Amino acid sequence: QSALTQPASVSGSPGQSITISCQGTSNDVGGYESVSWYQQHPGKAPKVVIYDVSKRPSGVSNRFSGSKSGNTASLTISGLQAEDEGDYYCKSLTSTRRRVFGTGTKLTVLGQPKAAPSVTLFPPSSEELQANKATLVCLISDFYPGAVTVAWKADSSPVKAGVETTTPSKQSNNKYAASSYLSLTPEQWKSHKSYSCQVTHEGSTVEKTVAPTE
Amino acid sequence: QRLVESGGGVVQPGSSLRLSCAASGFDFSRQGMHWVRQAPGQGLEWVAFIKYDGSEKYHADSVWGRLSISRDNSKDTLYLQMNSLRVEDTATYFCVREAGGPDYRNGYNYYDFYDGYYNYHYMDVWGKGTTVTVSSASTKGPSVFPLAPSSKSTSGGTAALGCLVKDYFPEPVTVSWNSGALTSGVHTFPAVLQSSGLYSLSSVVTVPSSSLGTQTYICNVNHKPSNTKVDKKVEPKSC
Amino acid sequence: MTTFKLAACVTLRCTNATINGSLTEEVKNCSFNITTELRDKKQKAYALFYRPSEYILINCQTTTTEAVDAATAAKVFKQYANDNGIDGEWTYDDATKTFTVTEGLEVL
Ligand SMILES: *[C@@H]1O[C@H](CO)[C@@H](O[C@@H]2O[C@H](CO)[C@@H](O[C@@H]3O[C@H](CO[C@H]4O[C@H](CO[C@H]5O[C@H](CO)[C@@H](O)[C@H](O)[C@@H]5O)[C@@H](O)[C@H](O[C@H]5O[C@H](CO)[C@@H](O)[C@H](O)[C@@H]5O)[C@@H]4O)[C@@H](O)[C@H](O[C@H]4O[C@H](CO)[C@@H](O)[C@H](O)[C@@H]4O)[C@@H]3O)[C@H](O)[C@H]2NC(C)=O)[C@H](O)[C@H]1NC(C)=O
Ligand SMILES: *[C@@H]1O[C@H](CO)[C@@H](O[C@@H]2O[C@H](CO)[C@@H](O[C@@H]3O[C@H](CO[C@H]4O[C@H](CO)[C@@H](O)[C@H](O[C@H]5O[C@H](CO)[C@@H](O)[C@H](O)[C@@H]5O)[C@@H]4O)[C@@H](O)[C@H](O[C@H]4O[C@H](CO)[C@@H](O)[C@H](O)[C@@H]4O)[C@@H]3O)[C@H](O)[C@H]2NC(C)=O)[C@H](O)[C@H]1NC(C)=O
Repeated sequence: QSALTQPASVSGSPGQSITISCQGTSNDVGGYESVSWYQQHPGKAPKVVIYDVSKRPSGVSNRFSGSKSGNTASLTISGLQAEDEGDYYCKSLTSTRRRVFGTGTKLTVLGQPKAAPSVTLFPPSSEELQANKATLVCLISDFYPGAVTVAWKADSSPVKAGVETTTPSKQSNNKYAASSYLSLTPEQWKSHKSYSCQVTHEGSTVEKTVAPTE
Repeated sequence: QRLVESGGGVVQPGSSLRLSCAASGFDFSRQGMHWVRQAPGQGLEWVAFIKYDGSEKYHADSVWGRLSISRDNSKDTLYLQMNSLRVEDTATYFCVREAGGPDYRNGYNYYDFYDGYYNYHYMDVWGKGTTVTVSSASTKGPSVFPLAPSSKSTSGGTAALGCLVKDYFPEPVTVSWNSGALTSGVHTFPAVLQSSGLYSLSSVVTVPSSSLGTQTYICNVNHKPSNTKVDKKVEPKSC
Repeated sequence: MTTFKLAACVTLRCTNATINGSLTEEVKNCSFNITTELRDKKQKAYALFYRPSEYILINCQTTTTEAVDAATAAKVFKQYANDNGIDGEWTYDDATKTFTVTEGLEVL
C-alpha cells in the first residue's frame, strides 16, 4: 500500500476554517469507514483528533470534524487557534488488514506576512573535488509559511538519488530556512552541462542552476 | 495506560536489535498493538500490528523480512525484532495501542476468541519512543569545505557565503563565525544523515557585497566527540 | 403426561480450513458465538467440519421432558436454556409438541 496523499502545507489566519485532504484508493480510504487523523507537535507523540472518519474522541473540541467522499477523506478545523499549528497525518485501514499513513501536512496558523524564499545554490568547492567528493548545496531562506518542496535536476532530467533535505526551521528573524544536498562523484558532477535546484513555495517556483564548467 | 519503549541505540548495518515495550495501566492481553516509526524530520510510517493473542501479525512491505513483531502477554511486553538493519531503518520507534472493544448487536457485546477486543481502527495510546541509528561509522571528525561567495551568491547589495561540514559522527557540531564576532545573518542548519551513515550540515551567513574584498570570514567548527576544532577561511572566487 | 421436545440451535459460518501447508475445501473452519454471560456477552469460537455461495452449519442439540401442558414445558425449557447459556429466537409447534431456540440465524 502506497502512502495516502496529503498536501504538504495548509495555512490560515486565526478564526479561519481550513481543510486537509487525504487521498487513498478503494482498498483503503474508499473501502472502509476507518479513516483516522493525528495531530503531532514538536518532540511529542501524535494524538488522535478524529477516528472512523467523523468521530471525536472525548476531550477533542467540536472545532474538529471530518468527512469522506469517494477515495478522499478530509479533516476540517474551524475557528483556527494558534495551538492548532502542527503536523497532521491521516491513517487508514486497508483490505489486507495492514494500516497506512498519509504523507503529512504542516498546518500553519498565520502569524506574520507570507514571504517568498531566497535560494542560493553552491557548486562543489575545489577543495572538495580534490578530496574526490562533490556536494551541491541548495540553501533556502527567509520564507513563510514554513514548508517548501525541493526538486533537483541534472540538465533537464530529474535526480532522485543522492538527495537529502532538512525540514524547515526558524531563523533568528523568525522566518524559516531549509537546505537540500545532492551528493555526487566528481565524475558524475562533470558528466552534465548543468544541475538545478527547484524550490516551490506557496505554489510559486524558484530555480537556481550551476554548471561544472564555471 | 502507559507504554515505555527501550532497547534503542546505535547499531551496525547488517546487525540485529530487539526493541521492548513495557505496557501498564490496561489489560494488555485483550488489546492489539502496533509499532510505528518516524525518521527525523520525516512522516509517520506504520510498521506492524499484532492481535491481542499473538495469533496474527501484519507488517509493512518496506520492513517485511527485517522487522517482526511479537509479544509476551505474561510480561505485558511487546517486542520488535530487527534483523539485517539498513541505514534507512534509522528512526524513532513508537509502541502504540490499537483502540478496541466489543461489537454490539441484539443486546449483546461480542468479543473475539478468548474474549479479546475487536479493533476500533485507531491508535489511542503512544509511548514516547526509542531512537535507533544505523551507522557503520565510529567516532569521526568533520571535513570542512568553504561555500564561496561569488556574484551568484550576491544580490541586492548582499552576498551569501558559508561552510559545509561533512561526514562526522556522532552529533553534534557547533559553528561560529569570526570566533563569534559575526552573528547577524548567521544560520546553522540541522544535520542530515547520509546513506553512508555519516552526518553533514551547513552554516551560512549573508554579508555586505562591498566588504568581500576587505573583510576576512572564517567559520570555526567544533565537534566534541572527536575533540576536533577547525578554522576554515571562506574566500570569494573570481571569474 | 405429554412428551415435549427442545431443539437448541447455534449458527456457524464456514470457510476453507488450513490443515498442514495450506488451505483446503475438503475441511471447513466454522466460527460461531457462544454466550459466556447470560444477557451480557458472547465470544467467538470455532469447530471443524469434514465431508469426504455461503456455507453454513446449524449445530442442534435436542432434549425431551414430560409435562402436563405446553406452558409447563415452556417454563422448564426456558430455565434449561438460561442455565446452559442458550439464548435466541424461540418458536413452538403444537402439532409436534416441539420448542426450538435458535441463536444467530441472521447469518443465514
Ligand atoms: C459472531 O459475532 C461476531 C461479532 O459481531 C460477528 O462478526 C461480524 O460478522 C459479520 C458477517 O460476516 C460482519 O459483517 C460484515 O462486515 C463488513 C464490514 O466489516 C468491516 O467494517 C466494519 C464496520 O466498520 C465501521 O464500524 C466500526 C464500528 O463502529 C468501526 O470499528 C470501524 O472503524 C468503522 O467505523 C468493521 O466492524 C469490521 O471490523 C472487523 O474486521 C476488521 C478488519 O477489516 C477487524 O480489524 C476488526 O477487528 C473486525 O473484526 C470490518 O472492518 C461488511 O462489508 C459486510 O457486508 C457484507 O454483507 C452485506 C449484506 O448485508 C453486503 O451488503 C455486503 O456486500 C457484504 O457482502 C458484512 O456486513 C462483521 O464485520 C463482523 N463483525 C466484526 C466486529 O468482526 C460474526 O458474524 C458472528 N458469527 C456468527 C456465525 O454468528
Ligand atoms: C480454524 O480456525 C481457528 C481460528 O482462527 C484456528 O485456531 C487458531 O489457529 C492459529 C494457528 O495455529 C492459532 O495461532 C497460534 O497460536 C499458537 C499458540 O496456541 C496455543 O498454544 C500455545 C503454546 O502452549 C499457547 O501459548 C497459546 O496460549 C495463548 O492463547 C491463550 C488463550 O487460550 C491466551 O490466554 C494466551 O495469552 C496465549 O495467547 C495457545 O493456547 C502460537 O504458538 C502460534 O504462533 C505461531 O505464529 C506466530 C505468528 O502468528 C509466530 O510468531 C510464532 O512463532 C508461531 O509460529 C500461533 O499464534 C490460534 O491460537 C488458534 N485460535 C484458537 C481460538 O484456537 C484453527 O487453527 C483453524 N483450524 C484449521 C484446520 O484451519
